[PDB]
Amino acid sequence: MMYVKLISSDGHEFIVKREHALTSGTIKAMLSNEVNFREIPSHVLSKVCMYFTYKVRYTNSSTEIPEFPIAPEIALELLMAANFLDC
Amino acid sequence: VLRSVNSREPSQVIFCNRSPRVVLPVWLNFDGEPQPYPTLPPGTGRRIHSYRGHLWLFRDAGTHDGLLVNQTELFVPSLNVDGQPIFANITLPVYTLKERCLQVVRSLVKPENYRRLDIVRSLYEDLEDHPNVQKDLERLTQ
Amino acid sequence: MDVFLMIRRHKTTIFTDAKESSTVFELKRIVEGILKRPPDEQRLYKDDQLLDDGKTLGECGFTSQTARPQAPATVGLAFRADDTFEALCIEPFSSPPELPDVMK
Ligand SMILES: Cc1ncsc1-c1ccc([C@H](C)NC(=O)[C@@H]2C[C@@H](O)CN2C(=O)[C@@H](NC(=O)C2(F)CC2)C(C)(C)C)cc1
Repeated sequence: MMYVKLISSDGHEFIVKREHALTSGTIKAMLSNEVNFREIPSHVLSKVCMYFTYKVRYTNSSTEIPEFPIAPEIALELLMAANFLDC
Repeated sequence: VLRSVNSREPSQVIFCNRSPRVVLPVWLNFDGEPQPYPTLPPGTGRRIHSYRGHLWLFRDAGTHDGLLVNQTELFVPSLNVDGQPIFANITLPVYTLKERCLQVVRSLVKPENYRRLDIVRSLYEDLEDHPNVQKDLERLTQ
Repeated sequence: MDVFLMIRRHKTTIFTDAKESSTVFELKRIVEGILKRPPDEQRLYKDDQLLDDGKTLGECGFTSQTARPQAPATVGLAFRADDTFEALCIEPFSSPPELPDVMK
């Protein structure tokens, strides 16, 4: 299993599957096995990684799709990170 | 262009809301105009009478966010085999992380306060671009 | 049945999935392939409780209901420095800013 490491702006190291991170076109460009995000804090990057798992699991599925939770305190920063990463 | 056909052939269907949203069914009449119908609470079902060749789409009754019916955008009632009515599974789609964030931000700040948020002006324009049935209908016509 | 986990130690977080019927040792083998540390040098925790190698993930409270893709369960990891193990330490994530007045 191939993994990549995404480092937040506060030093937190998130290790995710390679195909999970390749769904973001921006991350795919910075990979071509480590990517540093000078602007994305850990409480935002952890939610981004949770979306990768949520997306891969629930795309093309007849099972009932659950709502992706986003706390209001992180909504603005996550939106800016989602805009930058295009996912 | 994108309208229901006046077939006069009845078709029974069950609108089943498998989503945490209040579902607004939308029927496109014979002139292509969208006609709203009574809303569906989350987890509830409604056995309704429609016709073959009619066009249906479903959306969040509160924010007009797009929804999926039978894993697609448009639901067309077909022929009833052995008297068994058709099932219309209304589910949440896998929103992009960007759009999902816009939904949450839209539900928290008033559209007059979109400018008061500290974001890139491109994101401000994305926030005001509310999901509209008329907008998606032009896009659905390829 | 798949469970979705966050294996955390210090400032390291591993996003991965495993079977509810898989064992704690088999999860240690997953960590081994990622962090290059053998299972005899790792200790896995649910909250503050040590996990037994032979017990399944479902027996240790990791189920599909509690370990969802959008909200994965957290598994604490502790390594062994030479002879003795370290204490379980997990760096918390950064704190989000206060709610703006326009949002409140
Ligand atoms: C409670 C609830 N919650 C969610 S929906 C719901 C609900 C409520 C009432 C209904 C009624 C009984 N049914 C229809 O509106 C159908 C469905 C659609 O196909 C258009 N239609 C028509 O009858 C059209 N008439 C014809 O087609 C002809 F007779 C061939 C000329 C018009 C011009 C509109 C009268 C259906 C669902």
